[PDB]
Amino acid sequence: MARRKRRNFNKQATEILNEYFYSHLSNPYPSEEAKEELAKKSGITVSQVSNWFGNKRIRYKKNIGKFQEEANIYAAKTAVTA
DNA sequence: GCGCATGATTGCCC
DNA sequence: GGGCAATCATGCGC
Repeated sequence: MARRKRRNFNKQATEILNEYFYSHLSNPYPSEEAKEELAKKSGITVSQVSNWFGNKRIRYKKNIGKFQEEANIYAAKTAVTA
């Protein structure tokens, strides 16, 4: 296993969490039902979501314009699965 | 054969 | 307290 790096949020959680993340940027933290739906949808646990999300904003500040266009990309696909 | 891609561990933060 | 914030090992691939 080792210390850490990824392993947790699989490719499923990432696609899911980001899409929703780009909706609460100004609030880089899910909600009770959010961490529930997310964690259910993704395959993680509530607390992990708040963990994942927090990191998304950070990485954002690194390549702003990269996340902007993405934000629109993933945004339009928010009506997918629930 | 070492490193390049990605989040997790850790601490700060005004 | 919650959220934000680098820095690194971990993975997987180059």
